[PDB]
Amino acid sequence: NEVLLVVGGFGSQQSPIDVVEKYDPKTQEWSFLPSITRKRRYVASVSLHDRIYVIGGYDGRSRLSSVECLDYTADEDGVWYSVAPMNVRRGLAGATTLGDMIYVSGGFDGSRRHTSMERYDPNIDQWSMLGDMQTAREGAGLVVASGVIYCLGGYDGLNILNSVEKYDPHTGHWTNVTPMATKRSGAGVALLNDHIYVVGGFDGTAHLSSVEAYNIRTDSWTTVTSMTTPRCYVGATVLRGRLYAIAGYDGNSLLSSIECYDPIIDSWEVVTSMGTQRCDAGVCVLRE
Amino acid sequence: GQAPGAPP
Ligand code: NA
Repeated sequence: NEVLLVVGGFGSQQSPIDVVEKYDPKTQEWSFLPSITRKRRYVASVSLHDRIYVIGGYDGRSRLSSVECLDYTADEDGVWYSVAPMNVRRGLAGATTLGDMIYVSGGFDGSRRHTSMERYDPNIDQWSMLGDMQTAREGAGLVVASGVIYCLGGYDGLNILNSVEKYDPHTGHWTNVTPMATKRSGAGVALLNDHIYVVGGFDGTAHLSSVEAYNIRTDSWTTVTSMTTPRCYVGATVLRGRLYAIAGYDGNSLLSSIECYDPIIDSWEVVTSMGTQRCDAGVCVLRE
Repeated sequence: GQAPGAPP
């Protein structure tokens, strides 16, 4: 029983917000959870051992290294609490989980984009650094597939990137894989059926509706059916076999909708319009 | 909000 979590981001009020929402795809019901303690946009989120983590971001003054955590208990009325902060302030980082641990890569501290990635273990409540990527990247999503971590595209502060990097646990080093066809920053990323889908983003002149999928077994990219609207700073997650693109910015308006890519139909369906309007929010999946 | 393609 998997539901979708959407946290923080940039709201219609034209500032960072603290709204936490849950979307249940079966019933299509939305509900609010407890708001996070600091308003944060350009923010990342992951779920791990039935706890929600809100990571870094930008409160309208500073890029943040702080981290908030919510125990997703069954008795409701919970409280966010602060946990160990990252080693480095990161707005527009990519985050994922592998095993008992959060991994967070790239981002922006207000001065530089990061090559560094770091990981968190909730049993010791501490962050530690890992290998540096070859290119510093913000707006680059992070996906783990078959024990290998991928950091896709982004923005190095000069160019939007089509390059993709993979992290080899045998070596602790990053190397390049085949790049995407389009350069994208702020695209949504997610793993579905051994493919890494990249949805939307911005290519340096246009907000993108396009989608490509990386076949990990053949190190090759193909074009996937386009989304119903362009979406930049869009989160993407997978849930019972389908891919969801969550809100975002279409180049003109903040979106309140979620469209779902069903590979059975190989096309996108808008499935809800009733979320908060926002972009660069954190998204993750919870079981209940 | 000076991120490439982000809202003003
Ligand atoms: Na508030």
